Amino acid sequence: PLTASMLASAPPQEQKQMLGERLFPLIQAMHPTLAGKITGMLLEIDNSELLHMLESPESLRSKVDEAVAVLQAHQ
Amino acid sequence: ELNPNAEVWGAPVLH
Repeated sequence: PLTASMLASAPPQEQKQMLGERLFPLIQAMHPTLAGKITGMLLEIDNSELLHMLESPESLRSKVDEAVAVLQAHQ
Repeated sequence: ELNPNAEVWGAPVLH
């Protein structure tokens, strides 16, 4: 269960990994095969926003829907 | 804006 304080103290090089491990299973529940791709897309967003998404299903849904729209337009 | 070319996260490296 991730706070901003715990994430920011981790080495910048492992922060995205910590967020990914938490985001991927949440996304996989919506998109069972596209979860890795969508997670990769979302990981480019600021960590502050990503932390909010982990705690708020509605914010995560809206970002996932945005990634899927983008993928739909690229084949 | 999100990037459609962002890499697949968590894909295992095997042969």
